[PDB]
Amino acid sequence: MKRTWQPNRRKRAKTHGFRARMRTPGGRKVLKRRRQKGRWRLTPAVRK
Amino acid sequence: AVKKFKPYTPSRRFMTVADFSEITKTEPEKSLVKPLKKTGGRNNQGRITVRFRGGGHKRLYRIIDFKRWDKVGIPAKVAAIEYDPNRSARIALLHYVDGEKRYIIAPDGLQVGQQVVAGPDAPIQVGNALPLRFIPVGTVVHAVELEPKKGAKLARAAGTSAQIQGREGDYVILRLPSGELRKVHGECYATVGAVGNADHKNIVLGKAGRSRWLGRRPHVRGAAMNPVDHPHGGGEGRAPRGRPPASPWGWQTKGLKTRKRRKPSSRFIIARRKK
RNA sequence: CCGAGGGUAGGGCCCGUGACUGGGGCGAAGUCGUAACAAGGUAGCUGUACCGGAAGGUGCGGCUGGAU
RNA sequence: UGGGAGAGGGUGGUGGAAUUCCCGGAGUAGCGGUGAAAUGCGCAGAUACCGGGAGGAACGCCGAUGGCGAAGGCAGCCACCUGGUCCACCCGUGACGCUGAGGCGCGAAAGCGUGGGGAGCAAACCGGAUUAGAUACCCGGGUAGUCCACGCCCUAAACG
RNA sequence: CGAUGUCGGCUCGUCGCAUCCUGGGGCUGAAGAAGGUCCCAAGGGUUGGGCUGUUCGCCCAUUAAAGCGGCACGCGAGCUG
RNA sequence: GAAUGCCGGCAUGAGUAACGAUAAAGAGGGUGAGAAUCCCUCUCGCCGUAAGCCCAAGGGUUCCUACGCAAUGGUCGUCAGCGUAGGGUUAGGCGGGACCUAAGGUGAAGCCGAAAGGCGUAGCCGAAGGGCAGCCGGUUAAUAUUCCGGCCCUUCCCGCAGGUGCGAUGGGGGGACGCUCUAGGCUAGGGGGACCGGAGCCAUGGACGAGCCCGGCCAGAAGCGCAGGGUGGGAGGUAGGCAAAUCCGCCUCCCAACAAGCUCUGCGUGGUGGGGAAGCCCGGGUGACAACCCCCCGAAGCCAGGGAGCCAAGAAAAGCCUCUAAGCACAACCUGCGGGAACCCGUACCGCAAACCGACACAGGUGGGCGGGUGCAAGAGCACUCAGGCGCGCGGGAGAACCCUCGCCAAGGAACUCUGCAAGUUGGCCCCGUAACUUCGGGAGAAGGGGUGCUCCCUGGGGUGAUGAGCCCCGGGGAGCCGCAGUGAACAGGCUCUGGCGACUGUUUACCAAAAACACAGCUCUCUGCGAACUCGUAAGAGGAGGUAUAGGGAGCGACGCUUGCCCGGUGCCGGAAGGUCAAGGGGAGGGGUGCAAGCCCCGAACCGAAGCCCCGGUGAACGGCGGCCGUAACUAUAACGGUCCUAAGGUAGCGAAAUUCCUUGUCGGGUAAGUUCCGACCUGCACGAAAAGCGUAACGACCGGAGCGCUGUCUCGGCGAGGGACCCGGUGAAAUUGAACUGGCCGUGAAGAUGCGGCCUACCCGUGGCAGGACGAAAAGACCCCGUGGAGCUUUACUGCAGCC
RNA sequence: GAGCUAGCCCUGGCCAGGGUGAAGCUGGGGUGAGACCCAGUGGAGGCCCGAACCGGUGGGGGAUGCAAACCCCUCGGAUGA
Ligand SMILES: NCC[C@H](O)C(=O)N[C@@H]1C[C@H](N)[C@@H](O[C@H]2O[C@H](CN)[C@@H](O)[C@H](O)[C@H]2O)[C@H](O)[C@H]1O[C@H]1O[C@H](CO)[C@@H](O)[C@H](N)[C@H]1O
Ligand SMILES: NCC[C@H](O)C(=O)N[C@@H]1C[C@H](N)[C@@H](O[C@H]2O[C@H](CN)[C@@H](O)[C@H](O)[C@H]2O)[C@H](O)[C@H]1O[C@H]1O[C@H](CO)[C@@H](O)[C@H](N)[C@H]1O
Ligand SMILES: [Mg+2]
Ligand SMILES: [Mg+2]
Ligand SMILES: [Mg+2]
Ligand SMILES: [Mg+2]
Ligand SMILES: [Mg+2]
Ligand SMILES: [Mg+2]
Ligand SMILES: [Mg+2]
Ligand SMILES: [Mg+2]
Ligand SMILES: [Mg+2]
Ligand SMILES: [Mg+2]
Ligand SMILES: [Mg+2]
Ligand SMILES: [Mg+2]
Ligand SMILES: [Mg+2]
Ligand SMILES: [Mg+2]
Ligand SMILES: [Mg+2]
Ligand SMILES: [Mg+2]
Ligand SMILES: [Mg+2]
Ligand SMILES: [Mg+2]
Ligand SMILES: [Mg+2]
Ligand SMILES: [Mg+2]
Ligand SMILES: [Mg+2]
Ligand SMILES: [Mg+2]
Ligand SMILES: [Mg+2]
Ligand SMILES: [Mg+2]
Ligand SMILES: [Mg+2]
Ligand SMILES: [Mg+2]
Ligand SMILES: [Mg+2]
Ligand SMILES: [Mg+2]
Ligand SMILES: [Mg+2]
Ligand SMILES: [Mg+2]
Ligand SMILES: [Mg+2]
Ligand SMILES: [Mg+2]
Ligand SMILES: [Mg+2]
Ligand SMILES: [Mg+2]
Ligand SMILES: [Mg+2]
Ligand SMILES: [Mg+2]
Ligand SMILES: [Mg+2]
Ligand SMILES: [Mg+2]
Ligand SMILES: [Mg+2]
Ligand SMILES: [Mg+2]
Ligand SMILES: [Mg+2]
Ligand SMILES: [Mg+2]
Ligand SMILES: [Mg+2]
Ligand SMILES: [Mg+2]
Ligand SMILES: [Mg+2]
Ligand SMILES: [Mg+2]
Ligand SMILES: [Mg+2]
Ligand SMILES: [Mg+2]
Ligand SMILES: [Mg+2]
Ligand SMILES: [Mg+2]
Ligand SMILES: [Mg+2]
Ligand SMILES: [Mg+2]
Ligand SMILES: [Mg+2]
Ligand SMILES: [Mg+2]
Ligand SMILES: [Mg+2]
Ligand SMILES: [Mg+2]
Ligand SMILES: [Mg+2]
Ligand SMILES: [Mg+2]
Ligand SMILES: [Mg+2]
Ligand SMILES: [Mg+2]
Ligand SMILES: [Mg+2]
Ligand SMILES: [Mg+2]
Ligand SMILES: [Mg+2]
Ligand SMILES: [Mg+2]
Ligand SMILES: [Mg+2]
Ligand SMILES: [Mg+2]
Ligand SMILES: [Mg+2]
Ligand SMILES: [Mg+2]
Ligand SMILES: [Mg+2]
Ligand SMILES: [Mg+2]
Ligand SMILES: [Mg+2]
Ligand SMILES: [Mg+2]
Ligand SMILES: [Mg+2]
Ligand SMILES: [Mg+2]
Ligand SMILES: [Mg+2]
Ligand SMILES: [Mg+2]
Ligand SMILES: [Mg+2]
Ligand SMILES: [Mg+2]
Ligand SMILES: [Mg+2]
Ligand SMILES: [Mg+2]
Ligand SMILES: [Mg+2]
Ligand SMILES: [Mg+2]
Ligand SMILES: [Mg+2]
Ligand SMILES: [Mg+2]
Ligand SMILES: [Mg+2]
Ligand SMILES: [Mg+2]
Ligand SMILES: [Mg+2]
Ligand SMILES: [Mg+2]
Ligand SMILES: [Mg+2]
Ligand SMILES: [Mg+2]
Ligand SMILES: [Mg+2]
Ligand SMILES: [Mg+2]
Ligand SMILES: [Mg+2]
Ligand SMILES: [Mg+2]
Ligand SMILES: [Mg+2]
Ligand SMILES: [Mg+2]
Ligand SMILES: [Mg+2]
Ligand SMILES: [Mg+2]
Ligand SMILES: [Mg+2]
Ligand SMILES: [Mg+2]
Ligand SMILES: [Mg+2]
Ligand SMILES: [Mg+2]
Ligand SMILES: [Mg+2]
Ligand SMILES: [Mg+2]
Ligand SMILES: [Mg+2]
Ligand SMILES: [Mg+2]
Ligand SMILES: [Mg+2]
Ligand SMILES: [Mg+2]
Ligand SMILES: [Mg+2]
Ligand SMILES: [Mg+2]
Ligand SMILES: [Mg+2]
Ligand SMILES: [Mg+2]
Ligand SMILES: [Mg+2]
Ligand SMILES: [Mg+2]
Ligand SMILES: [Mg+2]
Ligand SMILES: [Mg+2]
Ligand SMILES: [Mg+2]
Ligand SMILES: [Mg+2]
Ligand SMILES: [Mg+2]
Ligand SMILES: [Mg+2]
Ligand SMILES: [Mg+2]
Ligand SMILES: [Mg+2]
Ligand SMILES: [Mg+2]
Ligand SMILES: [Mg+2]
Ligand SMILES: [Mg+2]
Ligand SMILES: [Mg+2]
Ligand SMILES: [Mg+2]
Ligand SMILES: [Mg+2]
Ligand SMILES: [Mg+2]
Ligand SMILES: [Mg+2]
Ligand SMILES: [Mg+2]
Ligand SMILES: [Mg+2]
Ligand SMILES: [Mg+2]
Ligand SMILES: [Mg+2]
Ligand SMILES: [Mg+2]
Ligand SMILES: [Mg+2]
Ligand SMILES: [Mg+2]
Ligand SMILES: [Mg+2]
Ligand SMILES: [Mg+2]
Ligand SMILES: [Mg+2]
Ligand SMILES: [Mg+2]
Ligand SMILES: [Mg+2]
Ligand SMILES: [Mg+2]
Ligand SMILES: [Mg+2]
Ligand SMILES: [Mg+2]
Ligand SMILES: [Mg+2]
Ligand SMILES: [Mg+2]
Ligand SMILES: [Mg+2]
Ligand SMILES: [Mg+2]
Ligand SMILES: [Mg+2]
Ligand SMILES: [Mg+2]
Ligand SMILES: [Mg+2]
Ligand SMILES: [Mg+2]
Ligand SMILES: [Mg+2]
Ligand SMILES: [Mg+2]
Ligand SMILES: [Mg+2]
Ligand SMILES: [Mg+2]
Ligand SMILES: [Mg+2]
Ligand SMILES: [Mg+2]
Ligand SMILES: [Mg+2]
Ligand SMILES: [Mg+2]
Ligand SMILES: [Mg+2]
Ligand SMILES: [Mg+2]
Ligand SMILES: [Mg+2]
Ligand SMILES: [Mg+2]
Ligand SMILES: [Mg+2]
Ligand SMILES: [Mg+2]
Ligand SMILES: [Mg+2]
Ligand SMILES: [Mg+2]
Ligand SMILES: [Mg+2]
Ligand SMILES: [Mg+2]
Ligand SMILES: [Mg+2]
Ligand SMILES: [Mg+2]
Ligand SMILES: [Mg+2]
Ligand SMILES: [Mg+2]
Ligand SMILES: [Mg+2]
Ligand SMILES: [Mg+2]
Ligand SMILES: [Mg+2]
Ligand SMILES: [Mg+2]
Ligand SMILES: [Mg+2]
Ligand SMILES: [Mg+2]
Ligand SMILES: [Mg+2]
Ligand SMILES: [Mg+2]
Ligand SMILES: [Mg+2]
Ligand SMILES: [Mg+2]
Ligand SMILES: [Mg+2]
Ligand SMILES: [Mg+2]
Ligand SMILES: [Mg+2]
Ligand SMILES: [Mg+2]
Ligand SMILES: [Mg+2]
Ligand SMILES: [Mg+2]
Ligand SMILES: [Mg+2]
Ligand SMILES: [Mg+2]
Ligand SMILES: [Mg+2]
Ligand SMILES: [Mg+2]
Ligand SMILES: [Mg+2]
Ligand SMILES: [Mg+2]
Ligand SMILES: [Mg+2]
Ligand SMILES: [Mg+2]
Ligand SMILES: [Mg+2]
Ligand SMILES: [Mg+2]
Ligand SMILES: [Mg+2]
Ligand SMILES: [Mg+2]
Ligand SMILES: [Mg+2]
Ligand SMILES: [Mg+2]
Ligand SMILES: [Mg+2]
Ligand SMILES: [Mg+2]
Ligand SMILES: [Mg+2]
Ligand SMILES: [Mg+2]
Ligand SMILES: [Mg+2]
Ligand SMILES: [Mg+2]
Ligand SMILES: [Mg+2]
Ligand SMILES: [Mg+2]
Ligand SMILES: [Mg+2]
Ligand SMILES: [Mg+2]
Ligand SMILES: [Mg+2]
Ligand SMILES: [Mg+2]
Ligand SMILES: [Mg+2]
Ligand SMILES: [Mg+2]
Ligand SMILES: [Mg+2]
Ligand SMILES: [Mg+2]
Ligand SMILES: [Mg+2]
Ligand SMILES: [Mg+2]
Ligand SMILES: [Mg+2]
Ligand SMILES: [Mg+2]
Ligand SMILES: [Mg+2]
Ligand SMILES: [Mg+2]
Ligand SMILES: [Mg+2]
Ligand SMILES: [Mg+2]
Ligand SMILES: [Mg+2]
Ligand SMILES: [Mg+2]
Ligand SMILES: [Mg+2]
Ligand SMILES: [Mg+2]
Ligand SMILES: [Mg+2]
Ligand SMILES: [Mg+2]
Ligand SMILES: [Mg+2]
Ligand SMILES: [Mg+2]
Ligand SMILES: [Mg+2]
Ligand SMILES: [Mg+2]
Ligand SMILES: [Mg+2]
């Protein structure tokens, strides 16, 4: 049957992308907490 | 003159469609329509603020003229009578001798090809539009402005009609379609005659589907819900209301008046509505 | 081939019978009231509607086959 | 052909009296009701009186032992549409008449369907009296209905 | 109670005997035939249907008889539900 | 040494289950250390509205080639979507951008909010919608509408020629629209040919034939031809289209109207360029100068913005056209022609799947297009089959019980069982015929029955064409033939009677419930006069609604028919300017502290004083409620009748042992041999009852009852057979579980159910296939029960707050 | 966090074939004119049968599965809410 991951490059970018994060105040805290941990990627990789 | 169907399907037994006997033109005036932004009941938050709405036919809102004092003295011809899906009345297409074209809401009896006009010195004829103070006492009228220059607010549904009871200074006394007795200002315009398509109410939607086409989604009884959803929710098996019948948000719904008490319009209402 | 009739399937009319049920007729001296005949003690009758244990009552109309 | 009477029918419109309700005023201790009362209404200002407003229904006098219609039935007033009918003249057609099983149409009241309307009245129903009882007669309320449009119903002491 | 799956049916049985039948008996208000009652006896046998979830029970038609109980109201790492 | 401890390592179960659709395999020849598994050939089977082909998304080098086989591959491996290395993706016209707007998003103005932020007109963003210029063939191991070849087209820049009041982000037109049905003419596609072209073939009894077998095309500018679409022309006025306007709109007037004309598309033709089979020979080469024609079928595609009908009434904006305005008319724009110019991104491959989503090379999930042939009435159904693609990545044997799937069965035919659960029966088409009842549509495919193939003959109407032939499509009549059987295979209803609930088609607990539940048209009640009520929001602001009482909210009931009774005392709601109570505030009699005192400070009664509550009315399709005991008739029995107590009022109509009846399998009747179910009745209704609606109702139902027929392996009662497993051999190799084990029966005993204690009995050591009585077998720190001053959802006249409202 | 699921919004796409045959229109009858009837044409519908597609009724299998909801037989809807 249909499973829950239906991948989609546009969604994956307008939802979790960098610019989406920088618009919210909550989102900037995401990037801040992820830089602090030193995440290699602050954001899902999606080819576009 | 509402139209029946033979019972060749279960739904066709009771269904009745309009007769459309008074419609001349069958497509809108491309200069006077705009896109109707269907909302489905959601507000600017995206939140349903009006339940059970959505999914009806697409519609083109024909721009209707409710400030007929716009064109005082310029007669117009009644060129057509057309179907507006956005209201219960029919609408009439006016070709003004100005060359201007406008939609108004079609009064009863209005004859395609007749001419109409608006102003203080207008003839007291079906379709004309005068300030209230100049219409004879005892005249049936419609499209009544509530305040002057603010636009026609009262009596606009099929068959509605305010009757003029009398004058009292700057204010005439109207008997609204609800039976309320109100003072409206005499400078408020109004179109003499009653709104047409009175046979509107005698329509039998026939089946569930027809209600959907009107954008009306199914309506589930509070009695069918759970206590989390409704005052009437829950109960093992069936259940009377078990408390004074109430809305989904708590307030009682049998008799409980809701008009704001201190409303300033109170000063201008003579009789609360009848029946 | 047709063919008496046999069989299969489904119908129409009539007769008899049926738990129960509806009123009807009849049967010296059971119970409740008193509707009608006198203006019968609210003039009567009537079609209809609704009501009542029962006769009846009341509404709307109609007749005199109503007295004085 | 020329004349006449008429609440004959259908539509549109409209006038006044009365009742009810509503607003204003003036005013006070009862009003109403009956055989007698009670229910009811009224100092939260009723009834009685005056001005104003809304609405429905039915049309006083004329009115008659009257007129019209096939019957049921038809009554303020105005206009339109329209049926029948009678008199005059003796002009026209020349038996073209009478009745009428079926058919069809009309058909008081009540009653029914869909809208409207709703003042007075009033089945049902409530209450007050009477009474052995009183599912009545009497009194106070009162919902259909009574009115309008459309469509049914087709009954009658539809009787001379 | 860090789990002993709970009615009934089916399948498979196995035991007890306070014996339903069949075998052996005594008494009888046992003429015969057919019964009653008690004793011995568990080897074998102990039907098929209607009804109800039913166990049980009533009923149909038979029968030599249509016995009663135990085995976690025998049996769900056998089935059913 | 224990924590169902934590991390790790290694055991047990065990060479055990399994190795992922039962579409299927066999042999020969190659390569190689090694082959059932890789390569080639022949035979066999499978798919073929796909299991073939082309897009999209997503995947991201998986593509091609060479060398490799440690691991990945459920076995093997020489193979591979694996390892290493090299190659491979070419565009002005395909897609996206430098174009347009949609919802939505964002947001100069503006509004709002403690902060963060929320709104918001324009504007901007936003596509799989609008707009826009490329077709056919060849080429590479691998890209191609991209390279190449042929034939075409678009835009920008500059120049020449001709024409014209040129000029826009502003005005106007247009773009531009739904659903159903559908005409004419085409094309895609297809069938046939005794016509054209072709390597060949004569088999095994016949055939040298009008024999068999293969093929008989594709694109294409101008012009032209057929079919369509769109479109009036002139003049005068003009106050409207937020300036102007010659445009548009409105008015008048003349001419023209199924036409014609101009314009635009489609199809055909068309210079020209391509393609071109079977067969044989080693992807190629030949065939070949290949031929390339005739007839029929024919779209859902095209002409298209076609036509008709309907109600629920069917995007926007740009490109485009037209109008003018500043400006400018040395300009500028239109047309034709010429030269030049024309950027960024994608392009490999997978793409119903071994490459995407499912931890897997996972029987699951995934949108668009093409999807050939014959037959069956049709068809995308079904059976076979083309092109093409596959045999599912463990095999070989054996022919046990048992399990799955499947086939058949004597006589019986539901006797099975909770239940005909399951499986039979029926089955397409044509024809005949078809009941109660009904809302007159239905019920209805009721029921039940006949027919169905092949051959010969005779004949009727249609399409094409031409009116005929040929092709093709519907039929009619007559005579025959064969078998057990003619929808001979495959796909394709068992039917009927009678109740309960629900009107109906619909909706639902994704993953134990599809229902009688929710929804539903329809009925009633109630709120709402519009800055509406109501909803979300602190607000602004939205929805309501660009709606206006024939409208919108809330509530109940739930098509329809006939109906819906009595009670307002209590609760809710509605009404009530009086009375009673009532907080802050007003008032300040009257006291108090302090000071020499003026004063400063504190307490304070009467009285005025809102909502709410009290109080007076109203109100049931508001919440709700609708009695008890005793007596009475000339047989009995039973009470139409009465007496009394109480209530706000004492359940009306209809219904009733019911989806409700405890006693109860009530009693009686029907059905049956037999009926705790069922149907029809009665009525002392434990404990029906009228919009939490009452009683009915044709039709409808994968709902729940009962019955009859048909037919059966459900059953008496089982037997035989097929395949996939189970079994044996080779390859690979799990799991939960496990204190350790050298782990028998009985009778006892024991914490009361002992392999482990006592006594006795029995017992040589170890396996394999089997069965499930025990190991209080596994699994899950019982989900029932209690307990915890443990938690949570829900309720209310429990408490106490708060939003909101007054 | 609505790439699953629920609802709404905007923009597109899909539904083989067969069956029944409403209104209307025409013609005919009918009448004073009507209603009306008959025939033909027409092609309506939360109409019928059935693929795609959307479902998930019953039963069997599966239960350390092919699969953390699958497979087979059967079955509901399939121009509509
Ligand atoms: N004043 C009080 C009346 C009294 O009670 C009385 O007369 N009561 C009447 C008593 C008579 N015995 C009955 O008559 C019948 O019953 C008898 C049995 N006993 C029969 O034998 C007799 O052979 C028969 O005939 C009769 O039925 C009674 O009359 C009543 O019932 C009759 C039937 O409806 C009516 O007609 C009378 N109007 C009504 O009064
Ligand atoms: N009613 C009249 C009696 C008459 O004698 C008759 O034959 N009566 C009955 C006639 C019915 N039509 C039949 O009913 C059944 O069979 C029909 C086929 N024939 C089915 O269509 C029907 O759907 C089914 O329902 C039924 O079979 C007949 O029953 C007869 O046959 C039965 C078994 O043989 C017996 O048990 C009956 N007692 C006996 O009446
Ligand atoms: Mg699913
Ligand atoms: Mg996951
Ligand atoms: Mg998806
Ligand atoms: Mg922001
Ligand atoms: Mg992130
Ligand atoms: Mg119709
Ligand atoms: Mg109309
Ligand atoms: Mg019309
Ligand atoms: Mg426009
Ligand atoms: Mg918004
Ligand atoms: Mg003023
Ligand atoms: Mg509604
Ligand atoms: Mg509703
Ligand atoms: Mg509802
Ligand atoms: Mg519930
Ligand atoms: Mg919630
Ligand atoms: Mg609640
Ligand atoms: Mg409740
Ligand atoms: Mg409930
Ligand atoms: Mg209950
Ligand atoms: Mg208000
Ligand atoms: Mg004979
Ligand atoms: Mg015979
Ligand atoms: Mg028979
Ligand atoms: Mg006697
Ligand atoms: Mg009397
Ligand atoms: Mg008397
Ligand atoms: Mg009397
Ligand atoms: Mg008398
Ligand atoms: Mg009488
Ligand atoms: Mg009585
Ligand atoms: Mg009584
Ligand atoms: Mg009595
Ligand atoms: Mg009487
Ligand atoms: Mg009485
Ligand atoms: Mg009475
Ligand atoms: Mg009278
Ligand atoms: Mg005259
Ligand atoms: Mg005259
Ligand atoms: Mg006073
Ligand atoms: Mg009026
Ligand atoms: Mg007279
Ligand atoms: Mg004279
Ligand atoms: Mg004379
Ligand atoms: Mg004379
Ligand atoms: Mg003469
Ligand atoms: Mg003569
Ligand atoms: Mg003469
Ligand atoms: Mg009458
Ligand atoms: Mg009447
Ligand atoms: Mg009645
Ligand atoms: Mg009405
Ligand atoms: Mg009394
Ligand atoms: Mg007394
Ligand atoms: Mg009494
Ligand atoms: Mg008296
Ligand atoms: Mg009535
Ligand atoms: Mg009379
Ligand atoms: Mg008379
Ligand atoms: Mg326990
Ligand atoms: Mg049994
Ligand atoms: Mg058995
Ligand atoms: Mg034994
Ligand atoms: Mg004993
Ligand atoms: Mg004994
Ligand atoms: Mg003796
Ligand atoms: Mg003897
Ligand atoms: Mg003894
Ligand atoms: Mg023994
Ligand atoms: Mg016993
Ligand atoms: Mg029992
Ligand atoms: Mg018994
Ligand atoms: Mg014996
Ligand atoms: Mg026990
Ligand atoms: Mg037990
Ligand atoms: Mg079990
Ligand atoms: Mg059990
Ligand atoms: Mg079960
Ligand atoms: Mg079960
Ligand atoms: Mg159960
Ligand atoms: Mg320790
Ligand atoms: Mg563990
Ligand atoms: Mg082994
Ligand atoms: Mg083992
Ligand atoms: Mg496999
Ligand atoms: Mg496996
Ligand atoms: Mg296999
Ligand atoms: Mg296979
Ligand atoms: Mg070698
Ligand atoms: Mg293999
Ligand atoms: Mg997708
Ligand atoms: Mg991947
Ligand atoms: Mg490639
Ligand atoms: Mg390897
Ligand atoms: Mg290897
Ligand atoms: Mg190796
Ligand atoms: Mg390997
Ligand atoms: Mg540039
Ligand atoms: Mg844009
Ligand atoms: Mg914003
Ligand atoms: Mg685009
Ligand atoms: Mg392009
Ligand atoms: Mg190479
Ligand atoms: Mg090229
Ligand atoms: Mg110009
Ligand atoms: Mg439009
Ligand atoms: Mg439509
Ligand atoms: Mg072509
Ligand atoms: Mg063909
Ligand atoms: Mg030969
Ligand atoms: Mg030859
Ligand atoms: Mg203007
Ligand atoms: Mg302008
Ligand atoms: Mg302006
Ligand atoms: Mg202007
Ligand atoms: Mg101007
Ligand atoms: Mg002309
Ligand atoms: Mg032309
Ligand atoms: Mg072409
Ligand atoms: Mg050559
Ligand atoms: Mg050559
Ligand atoms: Mg040659
Ligand atoms: Mg299509
Ligand atoms: Mg077409
Ligand atoms: Mg157009
Ligand atoms: Mg200028
Ligand atoms: Mg200038
Ligand atoms: Mg110049
Ligand atoms: Mg030009
Ligand atoms: Mg050039
Ligand atoms: Mg650039
Ligand atoms: Mg880029
Ligand atoms: Mg490529
Ligand atoms: Mg591919
Ligand atoms: Mg593929
Ligand atoms: Mg696909
Ligand atoms: Mg693949
Ligand atoms: Mg995956
Ligand atoms: Mg994978
Ligand atoms: Mg595989
Ligand atoms: Mg797969
Ligand atoms: Mg799906
Ligand atoms: Mg195709
Ligand atoms: Mg064919
Ligand atoms: Mg197709
Ligand atoms: Mg091939
Ligand atoms: Mg392949
Ligand atoms: Mg296999
Ligand atoms: Mg086994
Ligand atoms: Mg058999
Ligand atoms: Mg049989
Ligand atoms: Mg049973
Ligand atoms: Mg059954
Ligand atoms: Mg079955
Ligand atoms: Mg059968
Ligand atoms: Mg019919
Ligand atoms: Mg029929
Ligand atoms: Mg039926
Ligand atoms: Mg049949
Ligand atoms: Mg039937
Ligand atoms: Mg046959
Ligand atoms: Mg054949
Ligand atoms: Mg043959
Ligand atoms: Mg022809
Ligand atoms: Mg023969
Ligand atoms: Mg067949
Ligand atoms: Mg079928
Ligand atoms: Mg039957
Ligand atoms: Mg029952
Ligand atoms: Mg239903
Ligand atoms: Mg239906
Ligand atoms: Mg579920
Ligand atoms: Mg779920
Ligand atoms: Mg269902
Ligand atoms: Mg209803
Ligand atoms: Mg709120
Ligand atoms: Mg606001
Ligand atoms: Mg709006
Ligand atoms: Mg309900
Ligand atoms: Mg009925
Ligand atoms: Mg009473
Ligand atoms: Mg009350
Ligand atoms: Mg009260
Ligand atoms: Mg206080
Ligand atoms: Mg106070
Ligand atoms: Mg107060
Ligand atoms: Mg109620
Ligand atoms: Mg009631
Ligand atoms: Mg007695
Ligand atoms: Mg006596
Ligand atoms: Mg009382
Ligand atoms: Mg009761
Ligand atoms: Mg009652
Ligand atoms: Mg009973
Ligand atoms: Mg009960
Ligand atoms: Mg019984
Ligand atoms: Mg019983
Ligand atoms: Mg039962
Ligand atoms: Mg009782
Ligand atoms: Mg009884
Ligand atoms: Mg009761
Ligand atoms: Mg109720
Ligand atoms: Mg009926
Ligand atoms: Mg029913
Ligand atoms: Mg259904
Ligand atoms: Mg169902
Ligand atoms: Mg068997
Ligand atoms: Mg057995
Ligand atoms: Mg086998
Ligand atoms: Mg073996
Ligand atoms: Mg083995
Ligand atoms: Mg041992
Ligand atoms: Mg012991
Ligand atoms: Mg022991
Ligand atoms: Mg043991
Ligand atoms: Mg073994
Ligand atoms: Mg065991
Ligand atoms: Mg354990
Ligand atoms: Mg255990
Ligand atoms: Mg525990
Ligand atoms: Mg419990
Ligand atoms: Mg405590
Ligand atoms: Mg405690
Ligand atoms: Mg606690
Ligand atoms: Mg979604
Ligand atoms: Mg997605
Ligand atoms: Mg669409
Ligand atoms: Mg398709
Ligand atoms: Mg079709
Ligand atoms: Mg047919
Ligand atoms: Mg036809
Ligand atoms: Mg159709
Ligand atoms: Mg349908
Ligand atoms: Mg299919
Ligand atoms: Mg299933
Ligand atoms: Mg599914
Ligand atoms: Mg289910
Ligand atoms: Mg199973
Ligand atoms: Mg279907
Ligand atoms: Mg729809």
